[PDB]
Amino acid sequence: EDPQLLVRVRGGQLRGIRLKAPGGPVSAFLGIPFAEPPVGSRRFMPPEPKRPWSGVLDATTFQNVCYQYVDTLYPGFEGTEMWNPNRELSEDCLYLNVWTPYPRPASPTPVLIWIYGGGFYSGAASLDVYDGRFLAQVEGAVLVSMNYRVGTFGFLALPGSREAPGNVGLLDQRLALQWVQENIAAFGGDPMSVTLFGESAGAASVGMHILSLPSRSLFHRAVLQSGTPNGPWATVSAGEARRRATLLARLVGCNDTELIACLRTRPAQDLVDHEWHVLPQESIFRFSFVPVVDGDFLSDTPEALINTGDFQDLQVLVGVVKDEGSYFLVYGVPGFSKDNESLISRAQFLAGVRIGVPQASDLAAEAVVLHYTDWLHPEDPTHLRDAMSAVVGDHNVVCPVAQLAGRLAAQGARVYAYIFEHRASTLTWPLWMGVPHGYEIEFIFGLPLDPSLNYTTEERIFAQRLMKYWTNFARTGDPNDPRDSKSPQWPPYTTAAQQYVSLNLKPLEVRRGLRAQTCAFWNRFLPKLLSAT
Amino acid sequence: EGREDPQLLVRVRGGQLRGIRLKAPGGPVSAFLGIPFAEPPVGSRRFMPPEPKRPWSGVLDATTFQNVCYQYVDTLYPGFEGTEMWNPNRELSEDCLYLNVWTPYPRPASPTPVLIWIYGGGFYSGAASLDVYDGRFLAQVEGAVLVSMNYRVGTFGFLALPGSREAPGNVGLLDQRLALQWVQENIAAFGGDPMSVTLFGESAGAASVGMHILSLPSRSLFHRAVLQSGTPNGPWATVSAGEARRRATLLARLVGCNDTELIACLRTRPAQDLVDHEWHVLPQESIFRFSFVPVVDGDFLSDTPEALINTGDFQDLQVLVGVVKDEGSYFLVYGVPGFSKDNESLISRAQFLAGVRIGVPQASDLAAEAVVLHYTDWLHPEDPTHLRDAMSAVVGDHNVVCPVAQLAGRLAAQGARVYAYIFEHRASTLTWPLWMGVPHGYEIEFIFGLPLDPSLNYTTEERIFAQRLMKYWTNFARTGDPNDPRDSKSPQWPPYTTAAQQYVSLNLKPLEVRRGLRAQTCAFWNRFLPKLLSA
Ligand SMILES: *[C@@H]1O[C@H](CO)[C@@H](O)[C@H](O)[C@H]1NC(C)=O
Ligand SMILES: *[C@@H]1O[C@H](CO)[C@@H](O)[C@H](O)[C@H]1NC(C)=O
Ligand SMILES: *[C@@H]1O[C@H](CO)[C@@H](O)[C@H](O)[C@H]1NC(C)=O
Repeated sequence: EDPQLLVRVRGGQLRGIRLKAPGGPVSAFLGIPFAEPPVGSRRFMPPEPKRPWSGVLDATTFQNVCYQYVDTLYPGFEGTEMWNPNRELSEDCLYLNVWTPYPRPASPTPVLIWIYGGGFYSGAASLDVYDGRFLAQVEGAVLVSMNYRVGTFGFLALPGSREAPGNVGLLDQRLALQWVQENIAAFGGDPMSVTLFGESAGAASVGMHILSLPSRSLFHRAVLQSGTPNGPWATVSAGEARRRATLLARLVGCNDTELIACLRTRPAQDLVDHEWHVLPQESIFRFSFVPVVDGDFLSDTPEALINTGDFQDLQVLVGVVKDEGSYFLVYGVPGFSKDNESLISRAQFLAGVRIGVPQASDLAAEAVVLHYTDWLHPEDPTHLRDAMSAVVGDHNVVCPVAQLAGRLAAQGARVYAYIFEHRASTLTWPLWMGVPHGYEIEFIFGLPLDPSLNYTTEERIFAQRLMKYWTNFARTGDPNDPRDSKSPQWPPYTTAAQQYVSLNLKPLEVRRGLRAQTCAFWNRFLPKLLSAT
Repeated sequence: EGREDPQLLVRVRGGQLRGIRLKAPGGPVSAFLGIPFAEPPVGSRRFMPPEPKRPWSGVLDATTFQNVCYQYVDTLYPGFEGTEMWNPNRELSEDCLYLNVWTPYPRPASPTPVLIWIYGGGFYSGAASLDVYDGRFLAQVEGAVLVSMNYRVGTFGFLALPGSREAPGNVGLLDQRLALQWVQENIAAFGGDPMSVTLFGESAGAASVGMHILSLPSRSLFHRAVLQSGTPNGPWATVSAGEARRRATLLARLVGCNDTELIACLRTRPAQDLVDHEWHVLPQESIFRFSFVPVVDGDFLSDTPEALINTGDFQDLQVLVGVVKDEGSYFLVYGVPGFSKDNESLISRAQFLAGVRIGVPQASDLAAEAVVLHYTDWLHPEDPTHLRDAMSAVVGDHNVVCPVAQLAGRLAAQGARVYAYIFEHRASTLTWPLWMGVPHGYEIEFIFGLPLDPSLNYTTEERIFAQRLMKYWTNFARTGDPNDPRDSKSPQWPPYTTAAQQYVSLNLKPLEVRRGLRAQTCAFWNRFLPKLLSA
């Protein structure tokens, strides 16, 4: 028995496994339960703390993936499959993972907590691109990731009800955060230095923890990659949630109590079968069961909360990739496919816009088309295709991020912002998709450091830079290297100068204004136009 | 006659004329100035269509400019050349329907292409006798025959009670039309070719040229057209019948006045009383808006200019159109607070929003917001230099650049041959401040060739530049193409098309071809704004 691999937590004893990273061993404790399985009558309910166990719990392997829809658009294609569950599906899924240096840190070490994305309907902490061994080995970090309930299981809500209050998937995350506070010291983690980071719906989750008081004592700094709590997809009102839940119940053949009781009799796959059928419009970048503005977890809309919050003791790193919108086009916009160059017509552009901005009035959709049309080349299919991608990325990610960065900075937060512009040499999606949503993650987690993965040498060097910025940020709230002169420094994002940096193979370059003109259209004009209808 | 110069005696349909020999830098020219082309539109003829001048006896002296049509006189900056050069330079009178002819001396032996100038001035001012419209240089250097006419402006030319017999509207345009008919009948007496007539005008004169293109009875009176910084479409050049009726009747009230009775009472009023109140009838505080302009009467204009350029067939037409680099700037000192010729006019964000309401006076609150959001620099939203230049651009784009873009595109799509330009050289002799850039109206002195006059103090390069522009304009008049055939070396001026949207820059450097005339911004003005203000 390796003493490094044996740990006592409040619930009892755990046995981890020694893993191999390129530069040395790491200790991994995988599949640690942090909650009572949310099964049977506990479906849709807030999580409860895991009961203590006897003997030594085996934590040498990843646990089950929370029950979820599985992407089958391109069967066996690497680009889709790498996001799909890589362990058995189960509602019994509330487990977390810890990687630490081997031997375990002599002094309390900064902790990073990862929260996966996947539209709040999918994802798992066990995916290869979330492998924490590189950050632990190279940077001596303690890295944590948890599973949380997705889809109906995590976010179906009859607001006001006792038994389906909503946001229970965010409560799972929070319970894992509490677990880190109470237990991470046993692994050598420093509970007084905890940084949340996440991507897409994971980033929106992080933002929701920033905006919800009981979460605030559980972390100190946050990183939001390609996602925000504000914006068009990350939340629904109480009314729309109630509507969606009642429709789903109707669809599976199901007095909130009676309705929820009947939903609890249904096999998991029956719920998943109908989950996509409750969206009000044909759309992309829209998800059926997401966090709900409940007046509890979220005391108000994220927009209202970022406008009035006090964020003076907060540091945040936020950013986007160069082509946020591109991969969403192939899941519902006619004319777009991964298997050709997706050269679309003007008609397909206008139709694409109604799907990418499903909430738009005729006039709003016209404003969008006119803004994104290149009037020198109004019919050029290459411009129209790239414009369609920009519409989706700007509306769903870039402009919401620019808005959040500006509000946080105006309200006293220390903010750093980036645009990630390197396309992985190993990417299997076609060239026209550019640097797609999600494809910065492998570099931040340090996967290029594994020779067997076939990244280039420049990519290994680049990944090492990114691991440094992220862990520097975790340690200090500043991604700049504490020692090491030779610039250029990454300056804070401010409302005055709006500075951000490009992350690519070349040295940091500083830019000003994150799509400032176009985001002014989305953030300032669109709302008025929509209200005026 | 007996000892008079034999080259200066000419007969026209109405009688004999005696002209005068003028000195141009390169040699003499013939001028016949103050030729009546209509009965004086005075007394009971005020507000009425012009009647053709009745023959006179003896030799009419045509050696000096005639009266300027009664009009408001600009007094914002007293004694300042920048405003004075546009002011009347002959006596104001309702008896003002006269035209002017310059020709080579001695007169051309074979029929020469004719250029006809129609001045601007917002349809409320202007005169064919201003120094900047002097035809002697074009006549002398290019051998052109040049005509310019006075037409009624303000209430006298444009006050309308649509449907009445006594004040049908558009009579200033009918004054112009009558001058064009006069050219058809008489210009051959001067060596001019009635089968080659090119209209050109600036601002309201350009809008006028546009209206002759759109009005069938004018179409037989000219062959080609040049529109400088103005268009018949757009927000200022026409009013609906309803709005014209409303303005005429408010004006009648203001001066103490059944259409027949109202109009008869207006006819008893002193010309100057009409002028003193004309500005009081605009529906909002504004700039680049004028009280009495062409009206959509269903007669001269059978429909709005926008509809007529949308559905017209313009296959037999060649058109040259363009704009100066800073159309909007000088309009800002006549009514946007924060703006002045005498300082840098750095304004605040608040003054920008207020200026937008004045510059787009028809805008709803949301439309105004769209304009502000579009023109704001979101990296420097409060920067006074950017706000100042953005205010200028709002005014220039809304009133001139985008209406021109819309016109060029429609004309081309519908068969016309179109050439487009942007004029970018600021006269070295300009008295307006630098921040105004290359302001509205300041290409004119170059087209007419004033820099050839040594006493005007233009630079040598400006002299050469002026000669190039005279050439482009006269080549265009002669053949419908600004390019010189006997010179394939010089860069070519390609036609404007919907596909490529080419236009050229006019400056001291050789022609440079550019693409898209403020294409993104003009899509906002021409496609989106209309939909936004309906909603
Ligand atoms: C690319 O593939 C899609 C899906 O089959 C097809 O509809 C489209 O026509 C192809 N390319 C284009 C944009 O024509
Ligand atoms: C320029 O002059 C005008 C009128 O005198 C004035 O309103 C404006 O404030 C001045 N601008 C500045 C900044 O001096
Ligand atoms: C031209 O230059 C001369 C020499 O200084 C000057 O006396 C004259 O006033 C100038 N003319 C004009 C129109 O400015």
